[PDB]
Amino acid sequence: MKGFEFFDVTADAGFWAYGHDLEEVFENAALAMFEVMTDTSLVEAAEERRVEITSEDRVSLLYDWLDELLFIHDTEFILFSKFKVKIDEKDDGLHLTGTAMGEEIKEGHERRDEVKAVTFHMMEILDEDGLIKARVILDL
Repeated sequence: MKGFEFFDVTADAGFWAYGHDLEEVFENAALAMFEVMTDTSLVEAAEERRVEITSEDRVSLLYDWLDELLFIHDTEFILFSKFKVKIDEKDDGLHLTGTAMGEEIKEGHERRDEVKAVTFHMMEILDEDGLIKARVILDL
């Protein structure tokens, strides 16, 4: 039911996300960081944002999906964020569309884990029994 599992790394920390339709794993990846970076369990959704991505290797979509979250995070460091993803196979490549809601940072934001950056932590998507799983490790 969780669909997410994290391992204990020294310096970095990577979480495992599960899918359901490919798009499921990608958006689930963002929750891994947020769930530990803060406590969204309190904020509903005051704002909404959409992101677009172009991939051509599936596995890379994850590497570029979360990395995209890294930049926007500071562009709007918010306590809570919903994850929705859209994957469309282009005339040959791949496209990723994700939505985020709940933007409103407070003076005393709830911080849990501390990540200095995301360095090719794993960003690998493994499929088991037809299910997709993603791996994202974060820098100390």
